Amino acid sequence: EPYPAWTADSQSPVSIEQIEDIFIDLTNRLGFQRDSMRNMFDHFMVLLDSRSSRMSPDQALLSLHADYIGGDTANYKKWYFAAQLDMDDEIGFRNMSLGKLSRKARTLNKIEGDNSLEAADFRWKAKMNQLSPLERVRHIALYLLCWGEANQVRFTAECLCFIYKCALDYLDSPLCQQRQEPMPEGDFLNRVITPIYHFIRNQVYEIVDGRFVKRERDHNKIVGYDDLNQLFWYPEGIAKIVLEDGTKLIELPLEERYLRLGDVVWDDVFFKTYKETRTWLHLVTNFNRIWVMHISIFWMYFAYNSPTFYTHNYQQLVDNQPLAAYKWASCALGGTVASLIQIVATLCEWSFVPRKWAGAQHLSRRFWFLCIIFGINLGPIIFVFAYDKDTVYSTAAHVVAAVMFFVAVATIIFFSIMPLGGLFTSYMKKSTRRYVASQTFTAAFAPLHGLDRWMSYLVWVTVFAAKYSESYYFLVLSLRDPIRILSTTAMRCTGEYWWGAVLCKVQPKIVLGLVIATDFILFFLDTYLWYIIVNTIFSVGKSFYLGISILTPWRNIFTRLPKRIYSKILATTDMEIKYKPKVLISQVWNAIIISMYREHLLAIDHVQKLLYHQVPSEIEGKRTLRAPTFFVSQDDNNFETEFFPRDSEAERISFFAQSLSTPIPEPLPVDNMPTFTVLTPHYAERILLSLREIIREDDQFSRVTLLEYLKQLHPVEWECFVKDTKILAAAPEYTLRTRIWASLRSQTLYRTISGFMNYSRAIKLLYRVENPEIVQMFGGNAEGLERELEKMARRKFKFLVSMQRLAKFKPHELENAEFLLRAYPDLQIAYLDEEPPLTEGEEPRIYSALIDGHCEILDNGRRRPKFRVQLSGNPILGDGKSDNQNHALIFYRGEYIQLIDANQDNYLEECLKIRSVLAEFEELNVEQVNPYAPGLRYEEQTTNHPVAIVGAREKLHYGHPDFINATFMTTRGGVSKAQKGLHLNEDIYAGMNAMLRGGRIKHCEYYQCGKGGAGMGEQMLSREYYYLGTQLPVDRFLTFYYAHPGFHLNNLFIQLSLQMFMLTLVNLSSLAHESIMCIYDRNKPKTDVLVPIGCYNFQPAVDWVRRYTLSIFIVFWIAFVPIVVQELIERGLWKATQRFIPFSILYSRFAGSAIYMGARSMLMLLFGTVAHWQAPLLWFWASLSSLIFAPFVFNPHQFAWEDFFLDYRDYIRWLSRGNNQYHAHRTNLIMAEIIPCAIYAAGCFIAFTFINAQTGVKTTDDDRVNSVLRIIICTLAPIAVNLGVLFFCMGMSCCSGPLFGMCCKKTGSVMAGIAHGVAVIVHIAFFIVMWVLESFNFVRMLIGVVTCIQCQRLIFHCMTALMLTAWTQPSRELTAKVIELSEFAADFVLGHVILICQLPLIIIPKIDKFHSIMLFWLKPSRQIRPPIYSLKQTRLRKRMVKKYCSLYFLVLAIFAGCIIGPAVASAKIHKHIGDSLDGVVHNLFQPIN
Repeated sequence: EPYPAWTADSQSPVSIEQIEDIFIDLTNRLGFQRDSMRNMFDHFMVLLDSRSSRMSPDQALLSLHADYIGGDTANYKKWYFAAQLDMDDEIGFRNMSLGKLSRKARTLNKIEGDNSLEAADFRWKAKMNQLSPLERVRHIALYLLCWGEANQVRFTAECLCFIYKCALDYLDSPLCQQRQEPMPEGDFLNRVITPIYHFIRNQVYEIVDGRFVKRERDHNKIVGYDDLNQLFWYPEGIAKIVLEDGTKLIELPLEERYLRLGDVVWDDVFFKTYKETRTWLHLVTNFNRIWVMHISIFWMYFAYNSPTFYTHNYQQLVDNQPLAAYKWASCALGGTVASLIQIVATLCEWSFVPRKWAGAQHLSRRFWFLCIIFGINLGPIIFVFAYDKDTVYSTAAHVVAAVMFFVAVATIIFFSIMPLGGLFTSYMKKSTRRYVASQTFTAAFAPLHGLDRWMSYLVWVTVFAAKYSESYYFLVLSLRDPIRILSTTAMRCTGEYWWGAVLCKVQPKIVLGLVIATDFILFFLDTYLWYIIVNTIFSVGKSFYLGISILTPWRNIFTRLPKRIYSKILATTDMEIKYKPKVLISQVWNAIIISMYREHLLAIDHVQKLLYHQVPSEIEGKRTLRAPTFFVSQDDNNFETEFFPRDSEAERISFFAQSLSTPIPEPLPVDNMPTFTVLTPHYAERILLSLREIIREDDQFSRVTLLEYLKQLHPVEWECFVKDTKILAAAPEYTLRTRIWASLRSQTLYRTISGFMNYSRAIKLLYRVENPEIVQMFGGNAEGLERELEKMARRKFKFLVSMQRLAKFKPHELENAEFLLRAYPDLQIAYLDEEPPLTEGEEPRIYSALIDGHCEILDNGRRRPKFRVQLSGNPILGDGKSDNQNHALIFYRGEYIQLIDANQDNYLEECLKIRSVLAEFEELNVEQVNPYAPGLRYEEQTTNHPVAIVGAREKLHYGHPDFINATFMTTRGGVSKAQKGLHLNEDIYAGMNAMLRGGRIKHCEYYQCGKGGAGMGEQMLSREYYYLGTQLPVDRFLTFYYAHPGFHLNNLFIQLSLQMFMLTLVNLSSLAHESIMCIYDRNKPKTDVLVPIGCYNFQPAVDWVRRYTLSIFIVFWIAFVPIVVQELIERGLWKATQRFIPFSILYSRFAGSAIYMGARSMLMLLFGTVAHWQAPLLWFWASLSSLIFAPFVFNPHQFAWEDFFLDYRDYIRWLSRGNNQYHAHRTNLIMAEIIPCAIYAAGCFIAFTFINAQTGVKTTDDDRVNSVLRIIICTLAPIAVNLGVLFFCMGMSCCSGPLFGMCCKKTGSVMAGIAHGVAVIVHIAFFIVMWVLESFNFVRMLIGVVTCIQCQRLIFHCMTALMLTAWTQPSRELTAKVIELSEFAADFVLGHVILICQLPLIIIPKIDKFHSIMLFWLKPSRQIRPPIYSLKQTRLRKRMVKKYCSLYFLVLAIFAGCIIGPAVASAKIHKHIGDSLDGVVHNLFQPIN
């Protein structure tokens, strides 16, 4: 009998014949497809069989009905309440105030409470209780039949619920029960499903010239897979269903809408329900709690510790004191800024969502309430700070100031704790929606019970307390001193004579905002650092207090393995005692050891040593089975050192033994364990290899060849294989054996199948060991004991493999698949199939078939499919894997599914704990109660939030799935989301959608699965992030944010910090160099004089530079140590130090992406170093150098003279080639690249202007500089001079006369070379011109060239932006050519500078190449892969490399002369230059005296 748990017992309420008749009757009445009815019947029977094993047959049907249709876990009940009784707001109110109602927990009367949902719940429970088993079977069968035929609307669960409700209503009508004509076969599929699929396909594709091609449109106008659900969520969207006549569907009676449903046009119904076109609006709206806290507290601190801002008439020695009202008003202004942040967030949210779909009447009220809060927070402070008190006042300023300060603190706390979506929902209560999103689906979070709630509270309170205290202390003091010093003093300079000397006066005030901004960024970094530290210490403390100490030697664990293994893996307490506890353990351990040795993973001396040593195995069984030297240890722990090593991945097994130490739930008898299935996709992967791959060498001369890899680098593996394979012997049998063995060591599907087919072996072993009756019942009949065990193995385990294509696979991969089916008969394969059309030219019909290793061979050599279900069309509209799993999901069995990849592997060691793993779903050892009892209420229910995902952990509140609840997840839509443009991850989206609807995610600890930035950052902005962010409570929101997006924001903040610091350093060093400074000490009272008269006291700014360097260094260290710790293994770092051309592509990629900023950073750092020396700049030097030169030390094959010269030749040729090659997102990138360049150039220009103000010297008027036009000349004239030569060449080529090129045989190459050469020459010439334009100073030249570079970059970006947004084409050509030649000059200079920097290194290793050997050693520490040289003719190569080396030295000499000549020219020239020049351009050269 196929299902013994239901038909053997006579206590079943119904028999198989009634169920079969019900299925047949439903198929006849509703016109279902005949081939799917049998599949669904088998599915339902397997469901009942699996569920009834641990329960009575009467309870299984009730539990299934509760889980599928009428229970409180079901989705149909949620949809019915939310979309037909209109009680979403009541559910929302119940969810938020569950503590108050639960605190009291430890038929004309129903009309009075009709509006309340408690009466509705009571009525529903009574109606469900009144049923009988036949109607329960009828409901479940109808739902399953409806589900198993819809193919792609299975992704939308609420459409399926609506269809099911309409079908049931029609079926119960007394009109279907009087008809005599059965409906034609396949009517449901076509008439109901096909138009929705047509809508979905036509939304994305388009038919042209007989095929289908994709459309060119933005995502903001397409509708797919979510707008359908959202329309079906609310009762106001169902009223939009329109018939073809213009009427509406809901006007018809309830028992007639199953035909006009097929007559519905879906074009005028669905619409877009969530528009996403931005990046910072989403960020601002989603996380408006972090910024409220941070900005508000920073403003409070900074406004309290800056008394000089509101001080009137400050004096350096008098130090007049203000009143306290001003400080209090400042803090209340901080409260006001928090309120303003909230208003901005709600405006962005209004921009977020569509116009008038269930979320329009809530945001205006919130806007008005926030406006009122802003007004009451702002008004009285405006009064106080507008100073009705300063003239005359009664003693009321202090009290009003204190009142407003406390009101501000209250506002900060309130707006920083409460969620945005649920602020003022307890005040409307009257007519319209009080929420923006559906509270039944989008916001249903499982409450946290027990000690975890308090642990999370404590962790977050500790983090925030420590952060606030430390940041206050440090930043407040270290900025309290510079703030006063820098805001007190002002300079005395001459300046420039087109607008005066205002910039020189206000420079020290300019140097303050940069410091403040840098401190802001440091605030953010500090909070992240404190989070990491506190979480780590809490985790280590919890691990310490758990009660398991790591100081015990593992030999005590090894000798305690017997009792624990017997208790946890083998013995179930409910069996009667028949054997001593010392035999079953021996059996299982010998089985696992011999299975380990079956793969030849160990030597011959250790296999017998590790065994239980049963030499007299066939006498009595007690005199033998004595413990070996491994299970029992000697008196000393580390006493065995002869054969106790078990190296070569035989120990690390020992992981299993270690994992046995953690607590493990009690097991269950094999007869009671539920059935499950294993699912895996396969598209174009590889199966067992052929002879060509296993007999052919690689392209290189024995370098990184897999064949030689497995032949040589198997020191014991290959020897063990050969010593046992050469005793077994065209040779077809030896041919196949080599194919099998070679496949098991490489990446193949056969390896995965062999690894995962251990479940049946483990189950058979457990079944034989556990039950001792059958073995003695047979008593010698091997056939019976193998047949019964095989039947038991087949009952409780299924394997499914999804092959997308098999009709067009391969002439030989088909034979491979046939061999696969022959090797393992139980394996099942699902594939797509096509049947030729029987009508005029139309789209081919598509099917779906399943075959196994038990169908006979057909006429054409194929196999007879068991089930063939017709699909509505081509299923693959996405990425494959998602749709590949979707089209084969209907062939699964059991209660649980395990999702695996195509390259995983499993060991028999980890397949003995499947029952323990499956027990983590908290449904195995649970007593059952009637779910429709009239007594209990919703609050007093323990089954409300089922666990959906259980993934073995090798988290972040959202883990990747390993095991999945089939019943929970398939009823809510798919096992993996399907969308090419929105849902790219099958692991995170599924977890967040499971959490949103009310499921629980767990993580195992004794199970290990077999496994080895911005691009997703901009795509992560979605609707799921919005729903999670605007609705979660504070602790859950914090723990979610600081894991997934907190990391990506922390990575971004550091770069902005570095750029701000570089600008600040440039301005500060200019200020300090230009002006004299003052003597300073440590304990000087503030009231005495400064010993040089007229000095400026500026040391605290330099001390600030020191402090910032220290802070950024420690932040980087704490953020970068874990990667090194993870990466460096080296046998545990020697037990943790005994317990305490290649140039071309890398240059392109890395040089661009990093050096294009590193070069400017290094230039600015060099100027700051050479203008005013400081100590921590030495540490700042060693970072950019490494970040630029890292690829050139990670790359071998760059350490030989001949190799270097060949690389140089390739460098020149590829330089030409790469210059040629490099020669809805446009405007946004244009803006985001234009603005920061303008700000950066403005800062550089201000610094450059100040350094020329010649402060500190006393002169008359008309004695200033005029650099404001020298900068413009030096940045603009090179553009014109580069345009001139290109214009000459282009004009000659456009003339294109009979003579074009007087001396050159070819014109294009020579003219391109001439233009490039003159461009680079004139650029270096104008750099020297800028040097000589001043009085031969170095630092002024440096700042001038930096400013010129920044200005040129800005104008290039602006010109490209203006050009991108019939002379239009030639103008674009000219502009592109100009940009190309500028970038060519820059890249030429950068590459040659890198080459000069590399020059001193090559002479060092010489022929000895000791450095090369060191590089080889370090590479071998990572990965060793070397080849052998080949000797051929070398005369031409030698000549070529000699000539190119001469060219390289010539270029070096030219560079050295160009950089050296100005030095001696300065050393010999006289002081006066351009004294005769006069007028508005007066002293263009810098006046030196």
